[PDB]
Amino acid sequence: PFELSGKWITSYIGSSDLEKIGENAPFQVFMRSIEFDDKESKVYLNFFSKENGICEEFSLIGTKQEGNTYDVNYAGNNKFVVSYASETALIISNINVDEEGDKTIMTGLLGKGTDIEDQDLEKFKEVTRENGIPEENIVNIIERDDCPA
Ligand SMILES: COc1nccnc1CC(C)C
Repeated sequence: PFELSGKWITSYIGSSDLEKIGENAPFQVFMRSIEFDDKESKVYLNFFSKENGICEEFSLIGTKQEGNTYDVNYAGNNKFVVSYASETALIISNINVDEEGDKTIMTGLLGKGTDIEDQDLEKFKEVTRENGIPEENIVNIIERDDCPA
C-alpha cells in the first residue's frame, strides 16, 4: 500500500558519537535511492559521501537476515532496520561496528526532498531517544548536501 522503494534524501541523523557524522566522516551520508527486493531478501542503496571534500557514490547491497534486520558492509559491519515509515518519511536505525570494533548507534530520518513534517520529526526524536542516543546528537544534514542529484 505504500511502496518504500524509491528516491530518498537524508534529512537528519542521530548518532552516539558525533565524530562519525562530521564533515567527511563515514556517516555524513546522503541517500539517493533505496531498492527493497523482498523477493531475494535484500536491499539496494545508492548514496553519496565526502572525503577530503569530494563526493563519492556508493551502491551497496543489504542482506535481509532473520528478523527485521538487514546486513551491509561499509566503514565496518552495519545493522539497520526501518524502525518506522509513513508515506512521507523513513526513519532508520543502524548499529555500526567499525574496523577497530567501536560500537555506534545512529538513527536516520529519510524523506522525499526537503519537506519534513513535525509528525515524522517528532517520531525520529522518540526513536533516537529509545535507541539511547542523546536528543542532542541530532543535526541537520540536508543543508550540507552539495553532492550531485
Ligand atoms: C546504504 O545505507 C546504509 N548502510 C548501512 C547502514 N545504514 C544505512 C542507512 C543510511 C540511510 C544511514
